Amino acid sequence: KVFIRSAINRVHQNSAANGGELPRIVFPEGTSTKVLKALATLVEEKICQPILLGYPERVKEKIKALDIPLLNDVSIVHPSSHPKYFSFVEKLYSLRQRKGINLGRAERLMADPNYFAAMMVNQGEADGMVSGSSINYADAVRPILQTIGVYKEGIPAGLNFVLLEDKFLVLADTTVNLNPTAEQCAQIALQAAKIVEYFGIEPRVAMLSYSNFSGAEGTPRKMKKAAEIARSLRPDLMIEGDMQADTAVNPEIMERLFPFSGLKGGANVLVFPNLESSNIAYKLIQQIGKAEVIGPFLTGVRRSANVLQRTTTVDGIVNSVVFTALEAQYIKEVLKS
Amino acid sequence: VFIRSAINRVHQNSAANGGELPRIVFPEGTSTKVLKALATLVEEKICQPILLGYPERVKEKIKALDIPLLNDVSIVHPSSHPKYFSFVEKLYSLRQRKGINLGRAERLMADPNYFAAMMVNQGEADGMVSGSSINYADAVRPILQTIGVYKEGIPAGLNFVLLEDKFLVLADTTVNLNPTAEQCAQIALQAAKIVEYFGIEPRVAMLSYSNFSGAEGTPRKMKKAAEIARSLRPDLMIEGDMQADTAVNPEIMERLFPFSGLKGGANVLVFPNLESSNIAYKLIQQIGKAEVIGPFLTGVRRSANVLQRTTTVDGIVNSVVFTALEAQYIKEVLKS
Amino acid sequence: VFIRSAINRVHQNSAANGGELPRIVFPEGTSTKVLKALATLVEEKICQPILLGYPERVKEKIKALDIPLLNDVSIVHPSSHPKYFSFVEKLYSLRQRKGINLGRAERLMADPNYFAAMMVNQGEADGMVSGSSINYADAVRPILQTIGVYKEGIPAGLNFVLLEDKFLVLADTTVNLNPTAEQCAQIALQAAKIVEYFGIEPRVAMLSYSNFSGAEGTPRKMKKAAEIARSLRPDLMIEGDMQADTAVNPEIMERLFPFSGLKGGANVLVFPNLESSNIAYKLIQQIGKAEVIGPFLTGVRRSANVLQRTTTVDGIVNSVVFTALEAQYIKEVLKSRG
Amino acid sequence: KVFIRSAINRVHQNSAANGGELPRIVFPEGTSTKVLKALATLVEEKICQPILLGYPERVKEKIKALDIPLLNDVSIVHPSSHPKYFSFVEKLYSLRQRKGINLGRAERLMADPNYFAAMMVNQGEADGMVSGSSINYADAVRPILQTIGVYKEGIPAGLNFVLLEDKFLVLADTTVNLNPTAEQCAQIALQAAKIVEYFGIEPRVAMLSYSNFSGAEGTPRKMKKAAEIARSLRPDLMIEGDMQADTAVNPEIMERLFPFSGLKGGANVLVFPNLESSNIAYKLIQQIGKAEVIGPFLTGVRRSANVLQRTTTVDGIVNSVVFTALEAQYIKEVLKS
Amino acid sequence: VFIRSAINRVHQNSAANGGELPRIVFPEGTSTKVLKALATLVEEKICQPILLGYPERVKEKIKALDIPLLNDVSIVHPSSHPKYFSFVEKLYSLRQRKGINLGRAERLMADPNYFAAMMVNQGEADGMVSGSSINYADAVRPILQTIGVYKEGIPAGLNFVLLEDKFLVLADTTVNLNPTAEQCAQIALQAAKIVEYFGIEPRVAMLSYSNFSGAEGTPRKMKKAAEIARSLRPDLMIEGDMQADTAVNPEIMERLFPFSGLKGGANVLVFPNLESSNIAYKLIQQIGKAEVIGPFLTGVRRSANVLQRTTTVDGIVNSVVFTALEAQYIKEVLKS
Amino acid sequence: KVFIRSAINRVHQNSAANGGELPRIVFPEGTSTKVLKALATLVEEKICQPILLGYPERVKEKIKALDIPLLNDVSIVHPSSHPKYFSFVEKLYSLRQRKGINLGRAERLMADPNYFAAMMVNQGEADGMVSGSSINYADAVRPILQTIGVYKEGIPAGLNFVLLEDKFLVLADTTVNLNPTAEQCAQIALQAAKIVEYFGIEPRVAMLSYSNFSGAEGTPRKMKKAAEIARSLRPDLMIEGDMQADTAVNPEIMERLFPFSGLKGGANVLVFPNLESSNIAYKLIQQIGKAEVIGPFLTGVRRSANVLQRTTTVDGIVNSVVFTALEAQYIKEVLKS
Ligand SMILES: [Cl-]
Ligand SMILES: [Cl-]
Ligand SMILES: [Cl-]
Ligand SMILES: [Cl-]
Ligand SMILES: [Cl-]
Ligand SMILES: [Cl-]
Repeated sequence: KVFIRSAINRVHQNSAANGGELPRIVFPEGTSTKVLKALATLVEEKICQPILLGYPERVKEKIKALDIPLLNDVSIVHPSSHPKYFSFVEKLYSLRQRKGINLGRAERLMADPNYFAAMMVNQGEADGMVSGSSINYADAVRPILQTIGVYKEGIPAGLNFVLLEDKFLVLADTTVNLNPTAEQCAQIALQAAKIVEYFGIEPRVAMLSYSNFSGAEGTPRKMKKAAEIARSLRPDLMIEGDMQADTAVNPEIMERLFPFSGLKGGANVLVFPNLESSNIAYKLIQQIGKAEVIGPFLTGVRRSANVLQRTTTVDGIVNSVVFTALEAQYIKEVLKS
Repeated sequence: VFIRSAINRVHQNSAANGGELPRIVFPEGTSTKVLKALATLVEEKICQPILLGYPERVKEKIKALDIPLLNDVSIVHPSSHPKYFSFVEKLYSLRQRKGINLGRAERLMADPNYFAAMMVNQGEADGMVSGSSINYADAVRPILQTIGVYKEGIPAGLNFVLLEDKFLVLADTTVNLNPTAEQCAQIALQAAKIVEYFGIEPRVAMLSYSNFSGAEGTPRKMKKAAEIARSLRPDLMIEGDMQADTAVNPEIMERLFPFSGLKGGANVLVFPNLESSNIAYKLIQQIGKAEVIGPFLTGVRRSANVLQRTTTVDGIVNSVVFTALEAQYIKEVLKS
Repeated sequence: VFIRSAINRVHQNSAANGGELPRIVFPEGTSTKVLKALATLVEEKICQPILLGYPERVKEKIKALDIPLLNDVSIVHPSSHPKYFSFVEKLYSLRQRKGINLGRAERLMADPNYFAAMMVNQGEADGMVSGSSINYADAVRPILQTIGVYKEGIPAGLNFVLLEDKFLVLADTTVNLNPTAEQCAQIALQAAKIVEYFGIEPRVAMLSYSNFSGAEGTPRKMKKAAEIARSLRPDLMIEGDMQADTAVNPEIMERLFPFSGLKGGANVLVFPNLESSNIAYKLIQQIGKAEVIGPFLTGVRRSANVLQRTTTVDGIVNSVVFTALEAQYIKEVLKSRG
Repeated sequence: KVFIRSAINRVHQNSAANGGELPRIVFPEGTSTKVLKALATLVEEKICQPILLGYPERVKEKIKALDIPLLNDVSIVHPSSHPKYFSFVEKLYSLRQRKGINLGRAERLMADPNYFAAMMVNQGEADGMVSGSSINYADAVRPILQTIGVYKEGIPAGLNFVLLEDKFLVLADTTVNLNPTAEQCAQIALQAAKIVEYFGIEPRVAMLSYSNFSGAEGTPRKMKKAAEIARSLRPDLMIEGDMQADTAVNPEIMERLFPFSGLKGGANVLVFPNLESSNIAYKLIQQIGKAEVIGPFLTGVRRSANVLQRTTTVDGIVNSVVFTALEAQYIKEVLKS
Repeated sequence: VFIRSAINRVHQNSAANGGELPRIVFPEGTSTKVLKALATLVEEKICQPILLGYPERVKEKIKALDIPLLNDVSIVHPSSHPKYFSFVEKLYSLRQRKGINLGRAERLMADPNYFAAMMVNQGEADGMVSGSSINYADAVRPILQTIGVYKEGIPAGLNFVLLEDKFLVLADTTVNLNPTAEQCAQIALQAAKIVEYFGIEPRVAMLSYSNFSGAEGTPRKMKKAAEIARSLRPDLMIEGDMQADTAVNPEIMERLFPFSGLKGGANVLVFPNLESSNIAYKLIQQIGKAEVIGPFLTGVRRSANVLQRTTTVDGIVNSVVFTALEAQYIKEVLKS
Repeated sequence: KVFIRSAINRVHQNSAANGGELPRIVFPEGTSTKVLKALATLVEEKICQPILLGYPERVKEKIKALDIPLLNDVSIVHPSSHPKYFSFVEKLYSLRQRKGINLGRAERLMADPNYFAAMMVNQGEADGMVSGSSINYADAVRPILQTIGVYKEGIPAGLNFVLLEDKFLVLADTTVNLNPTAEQCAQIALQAAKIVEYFGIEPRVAMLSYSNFSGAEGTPRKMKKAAEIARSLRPDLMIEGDMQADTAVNPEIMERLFPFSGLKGGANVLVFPNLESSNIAYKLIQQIGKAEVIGPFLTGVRRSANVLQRTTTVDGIVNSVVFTALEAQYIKEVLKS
C-alpha cells in the first residue's frame, strides 16, 4: 500500500534529477494480456517508457481488443526488422559460438523477443526489461544470464519483499540456485543487504535452517558457515545462523531462547538453504499469509532485468515494473560514475 | 472454532466411555509454559495430566506461578515409581544389542522423556506431550526408540494451517531431512487419513520449486511420489510436482495446468525436504496471520507429540487438545 | 553399386504397393543441399518429398537455384496446416508433465522439426530427413520426444562402411555417450537385424582397446555385452572384448585368439562409447577410401533419420534412399499390426 | 614408402655426422622370427647395431634355422650371465623396494629380457630398445616405464602416423592412458607437435570429441580445456577444440561451419579424448583405410624405447626400428650439448 | 616392576612440590571395581580420590563391601556442589552454538561424567578416571566436549604392552575409526612424546597387512603416514608400511627388508584403523602372557582417561597410577 | 607341543588305513633353504612324499650344500621338461584365455613352479602343495586361486591356530579378503567351524569388532549381521557378535557384562572384520604372546594348497606341512565318495 507508492515517488525524484527522463523498459511479450493491462496503469503514472516486442500489427490489434486507448503510442519493435538485428546476431554468436550455437541458431535465438530484449538492454538500447509472464522461469532467465551476465563476484539470485505492518522482509534466493554453498549464501545475503540499505533500512540477516544453532552436519553447518563468511565480509551488519525461521523473525523468541545471538530486533533479511524452501515459502505466504509479496527480482546481474513468476497477477506485474524502473535508474547512475 | 470443535469431540468420546479422560504424561513437570497451559486445559476437562519430576519441585513451581487448579494433579518421580524397575528391564531388553547396558538403561529410564515414552508404551498412560524445553531431536528419540513406528509407517511431523473456510495440512515438518519418493508417498497417506478423520476429503500436492517439469532431483522425486501415492490410494486427488501457489490456488491450477488431476486446491501439502517444511510452517505461523497448530508426530504406534521449542502457552494448549483426540482414537483401536 | 541395389528395392517395394512412393517430409525446406539432393532423387522415383517452410520462401529458393524438377513438390507451412492445432494438442499432452506449457507446445509445433516428427507420428508422412542445418541433438530431440523408441529398443546411430566386397556396420555413432553392457547388446541386436534385412549374416564384435582381457572398465563391459547378446541371439556369432583389427581381420583372430567364436571377420562393430564411434566413422569417411553412408537412427518406432551436420549433397542422396527403404518397411509393420 | 626412405636417409645423415657410429638397439625377443627377419634388412641398411637378448645358444640356433647369414656376428647377450647383471638387480631393487618387490623378485624381473633391455638403455649400455612383438602392450611397456621413466612434465603416450598423399597425420595417445585429463591431453599434444616439428612441418592441433565447439560437460568440456591449456603453453601454435574428426581434418568443413576457429588448413595432429577412441581409430584406419599407418611409437619417456603392437608385421618392425634409431640419435645429440 | 617405578615417580614428583597429591575425580562413585581399586591406591599414596554421587549412597556401598580405607576419601554430589551453576554457565558457553540450550546444559552437568570433566577443566581437580560402568563413547564424549584437544592434537587411545625387557606402545586403540595418513602421523608423534617421557628412544612402525608394497588403500596410507611423520620428527626412526611381525622383530626386518630405516625393532605401533588396534591390545591382554595397561587418552588439554568397560580391579589400579603421572606432568606445563 | 604330535599321529592313522600311502605334496621352491631343512625333519616323520620343483641339478646341488642326506631320493620335477607340460599349458590357457592370457603367456606361467604345482594338484598328479616361503602372499596365492579355485559358495580365507594350554583358538580371515561383507564373514565362520569340528571340538564363534553389541553403522552393524546370517546357516552353533575381542575369548566378561549373549564358555573361532585386524593380530600374538601360532592355512579351495607366510621359520614350515598332509588326506577321501 504505502511501500509501493513510496517507490513510485522515488522514481519521480530520480527522474526529476535527470531532466525528466524515464527509464526505457522493454517487454518481450508484447501480446501478453496481463502485461498490457499492467502497462495501462503504469503509463498514467510516468514510471517508464515501455517498449513492446512483437509484430506491430499483432500488438496494436491486441491493444484495441482489450480496449486500452492509453497505449496507442507506445514504442513497438519487431526483432527481425530492427536495424540492429544483424549486429545483435553477430554479438550473440560471438558470445556462444564455443557453447554449441551455430550462426543459424544465433539468428533464430536473436529473433526470439527474450534474447532481443536482453541484447537491447546489454547494448544500451533499453535501460531494463521485464519478461516471463507467459513462460517458465528457466526459459525466461537463460537469455538474461547468457547475454547480460552477472557482475563481478556476484551471483544471480531471485529476491522477494514481504510487506508487513510497519516493516518489510526480504527473502532470497527464491528462483535461481537449487542448493547454494555456504559461500553462495553469504554472497546472496550481501546482495540482499545492499538492497535493504538502499531503502534506508538496517539489514539484519538470518541464515535459515531447520535447526537452532546446532551446527550439525548438512544445512545447519552450512548456514552457520554462511553467517561467518558474511560477517567477515560485512563486519558492520547483524548476521546470524544457523537458526529456524520463527527464531529469525520474532525478536522475543530469539532473546528468550538464544540470548547469545548477535541478531537483535528480528531479521529483515532471510537467506534460505535451498530452492525448495525459498520457493515454497514466498509462494505460500503470498497465497495464504495475507501479506503482499512482490517479486521475485533478479539480483546479481550487470543490468536491470527481472523475470516475473509465471503465476503473477496483473498487480504483481505492476509492482515488478515499478521496482525494475528503480533498478534501471540506479544502475544507470553507477555506470555514469 | 476448529479448536472448539476438537474440544467437543474429546468430550463426546469420553461420554461414550464412562466419562474417562485420556491420561497425558508431561515429562517437563516444572516447565512454566506447560504448567500455565495445563491451567487452561483442566478447566476444559481435556485430559488427566501426569507430571514427571520431583514432587516438591513441581508443587513449589505450581505455587510460584499461582495456579491453584493444579493442586490435585498427579505427579510421578521416575526413579521412585513402582514400575521403574520393570521399565528399566523393558528398555534394556529392547536396546541391549543397540549399545545399551543395564546400568545405562537405568539412567535413561530416570529421564522423564524415556519414562514418559515407556509409560505410554506399556499402557500406563494414554499419551504424552514433551519437547517444550529441549530441541526436537532430543525429545523425539526416546519416543522412536521406545514406542516405534507402526508397520510400513514413517515418523513425520504434521501441522494444521487454520484459514477461514478451511485447514491446510503440512508434512513432514520435523523428522526426515530428505525423504525419498517412497517416503513422501507414505507421508501423504498418513496425512490424508488424518484429514479424513475430520470429515474432509483430502487433496494432495507434492510440492517442489517446479510446475510439472519432472526434471532430475526434487521435481522428478515429487512427481514419482504423487504416482506412488496415486497407486496406493486410487480414490484420492494426488498430484505433483508443482509449486506451492499452484497447489493451493484452484484458479491458478485450472488456468495453467488444466490436465492436472487436482481440482479445488490442495489441503494436504507434502514437502520435498525438511528445510522447506520446517521454514514454511514457521513463517506462516509468525507472519501469515493464520493459526498454525502442531507439529504432531504421525506414524508412531501410540500417541506421542513433541512440541516445538518455540511454542507459546496457547500453542501447548492447542497441541494437548489434539493429543487427547489422538489418545482416544488409538485407545479404541487397541481394544479390538 | 550398393546404393543402386537399394534404389531397385525401393522400386520393388513400390511395385506391389500400387506404385505408391513413401512420403518423406524435410523440415529444412530452403536448405540448398537438401534441394539439390531432391533433384537427383526425384529422377529416381525414390520418394514423394514434402518440404516445410513458407511456400514463397521455398519457391524462391528453388527458382534461385534453378531446379525445375522441384516446382511441383508439396510445400507445407506448419502454422498454416489444417492439423496444426490438433498437432499442438498431442505434443502438449505428450510433454505437459515434462515442463512444456500450451504456449510452448504451440511454438515447438511451429518449428518444422517438431511438425515433421508429428506428421510422421500421425501417418501424414511415412518418414522424415532432417539435420543438414542444425546440430544432431537439436535435430534428434523432437524425433525422440514425439515418435519415441519401440519396446526394448534403444535409439542409436548406425553407419555403413562400403568396401570392395563387403560392408561393415558401425554403431552407436550418434546417441549414447557411454552405453551400458545391456545397451551395447541391444545396439548389436538392432544393427544385426539391419544386416539381415540385406541378406547378409551378421557377425558382431564388441570393440575395446583390449584383446580378451575382461579387465575392469570397458574390457569387462564389452565382454559382458557380447555374453548378453549371445544369450538373446544364440544363432549369431558375437564376440568381445577385442581390438578393432582383431575384429575385422579374420587372419589376426585365427592366429592370436583361435578360441574365439568369431570367424571370417566381423561385419557389425559395436562401440564402447560415443567418442570412439563418432570419431571412427568420421575419420574413415575423410581419410579412408571407402564410402560411408549414414548415420541412420535405429530403434525408433517410425522412420526418421538425422543427417550429420557435416554432410554433402551425395550424403543426403544416400540417406534419403535408405530412409525410403526404412519407411516402406515400417509401413508394412504398421499395416500388419493395423 | 617415400616417408620411410626419408627417415632412413636421416639416420644416415646423423650417423655420417658422428664418425659413422650407429645407435645400439637391444631386442629382448632374441628368437622372435619376425624380429630376426626384419633385422636382416636393418643391418644391410646400416640402421642400428642390434643386440639380441637370449640364450646365445638358441639365438644362433634360431638364426641358422631361418638361414639369415647376415646376422651371425650381431651381438647376443644373456641377461643372467652379463657382467652388469647383479649391479642391474640392485638398481631395480632400490627403485621398487617400497613398491612390493623383494630382492629375489628383482632378481627374477632383471632376468627377464624386457627388464634387462630397459636397464641397459637407462644406464647407457644401449641407446634404445624395441620390444613387444610376442607379448601384449601393457606387459611390454611396464618395464620401460618402471626403469626408464618419463622426462620432467612428460606423459607416456603412444603416437601413430597416417601417411597420406601430400602429408601425414599423427594420432595420440593410441596406447597408454585410458582417460587423460585436460592437462594430460595438453601435454600429449605438445609431445606430438615437437615430433611433427622434427620433420619440418607446422603442427596444427585438433582436440577431438563427438562435439563441434559445444564445451558441454564431459569430454566436450575436457577437449575445449585441453586446447586452452596447450595454447597457453605454445602461443605460437594453431591448437583448437572441441571438434569432431571430419571437422578437424577437412579445412573446408571447418571454414564453412566454424569460421571463428583458430585452426586453418586442416589439423595434422589429432589428440583423442580416451583410449577407446584412439586405439580403435588407428586400427580401423590401418585395416579398412587404404593409407599406411605406422607405429605406435612411445613418446614422453626419458630414453629411446618403443613397444611394437603385438599385431605388427615384419615391415612394421622395420619401420619401428628406424624411428627408434632416429629417436636414439636425437636424444644422443641432446645429451652432447 | 614398570608399575613400581611409575609409583615411585609419583611420590618423587609431589615430594618436589610440597607433598601434594593430585586430585583424581571418579564419576562412578558406587562402582564396585573402582572402590576396591581405590583401597589399594589409598595405601600407595598415589592421589586424592574424589568420588561423585549421593554421599550416603556412596558411604553405604563402601562399608557394605567392607572397604575400610575409603572412610576419609572426599565425596561430592554434582547438583549440590557450590560451583555447579558456574559449571553450568561454562558448558552452555562452550556448546551454545553446538545445539545445547541452558536447560540441557543443566541436566548434563548433573551427570557425573560432565561434572567430573568440568572440575578438571576448571582446575578443581587435576584429572579424572571414568568408564568402568559405561561404554567408551558415552564416557569419552563429555571429556572431549568439555576439556577438548590441544592445538594440532588428535584424541587417541594408547596402551602399553609390558614385555620382559621392553614395552611396546599401541595407538590409537579407542578413538578414530579410520585415521588418515595425516592423523596416523599425529598419533605417532603423540605416542613418541609419551615414550620419550620414560627415557626410551621411540621407534615407530606404521602397521599394515602389507610389507612395503605401498599399494592403494591402507598400504599407501601407512607408507604416506610414515613420510609425514618423518617430515615432522627427522630425528626419529619411523617406517612403513609393514606387517606386525616385521615391525617388532628386528631380525625379520634386517633379513627381508634391509633398506628399512627402522632397526632394533619398533616400540611404537600405529594402527591403520580401529578394528586392528582395538582387537590387538585386547587379544594380547587375554591370551598373551604380558601385562597390558590402558587405554590412556592422549591429545587432550588436561588429564582424563577412560577405563575400558572390560577392565579388572588391577587394570583400574594401573590406570590410576599413570593418570596421576599425566596429571602431575600437565600441571607443571600449565604453571609456565 | 601335544597338538602337533596329535596331528602327526592322525596322519599315520590315515596312511595305515590306506595301504601306508603318504600324500604327495609339491613344493615349488625346490632350492629354498628353509623348505629343505623343514623337509629333513618331515621325511623321518612319515608325513608325506615331497615333490620338489626346479632344475634337478640345481636342487641336488643345494641339498648337498646344506648336507641333508635324507633328501637324496626325493622326487624332483622340472616343469617345462615334464611330460604333462603341454597338456597343462593347454588347460591353463583354456582357463584364462578370456582374462588376458595368450597361449605364449600360458607357457611362461606354466613354467613357473607355483603355477605348475597348482596344476599338478588340480589334475591329481599330486595331493597338495606348500608354497610361498620365498615370495609375497598375493604372488603365491594367485596361481592357486586361478587354477584350483574355490568350492561352491566357498570363499578363500586364511586361518591360523593359536595353541593355548587348555585350548586352541582359530583366527580368520588372516590373509585374503581386505574387507569382507557380512555374507563373506558368515561364510568365513562356517569354514573355520568345520575345521574345528574336524578336531572333535565344539566351535563357538565370535564376530569381532571394536564395539560391544552396539550394531552401529559400519563395522559394528556388519559383524552383528554376520552373526545373524551364520546362525541361520548353522542353527546348532553358538555364534555371536558384534563384540570386542576380550569379550569374545573371556567367558566371565561375557557372562558379567552381556548375559543375554548366545555365546557361553568363550569363543574358540574369531572371525575378523577386515584384513588389517586379522593379519596384525595373529602376527602380534605369534611374536609377543607366549603361545604357538600355526598357519596360515588356505580355506575355501577345492584342493589342498597352503601358502606359508613370507616371515615363516623352519618350524613354521614343518607345522604347515603336517596340517597340509592331513588336509590332503581328508580331501582325497571325499573325492573317492
Ligand atoms: Cl517456473
Ligand atoms: Cl529443535
Ligand atoms: Cl553435431
Ligand atoms: Cl595389447
Ligand atoms: Cl566400549
Ligand atoms: Cl606378504
